[PDB]
Amino acid sequence: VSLLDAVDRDSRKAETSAPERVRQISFPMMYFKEVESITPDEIQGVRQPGTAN
Amino acid sequence: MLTNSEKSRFFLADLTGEVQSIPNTYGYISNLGLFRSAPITQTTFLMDLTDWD
Repeated sequence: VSLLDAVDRDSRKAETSAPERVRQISFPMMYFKEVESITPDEIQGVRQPGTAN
Repeated sequence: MLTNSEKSRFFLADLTGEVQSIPNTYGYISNLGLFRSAPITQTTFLMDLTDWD
């Protein structure tokens, strides 16, 4: 918006406003991945850390 | 029955009992009962012999 400028009375004149604006946009996204595995060699004969036998 | 492995503090191994050896003791003559006990109160004892023809 903008301020109106005074104009003469007998001489009919006027003022008008400008139109509006529009745009558009886009977004990508991020991807994450993780992998893990279990093997029998991790269990065979391994003592429990907190206890004996 | 498990115990610590031969070369690691974190691994377990089993213990299969025990094997024992005992020396031989014959004791054959003692079982015949040939000898008769004869306790005495002193440190030496005497005996008498006799005969005729």
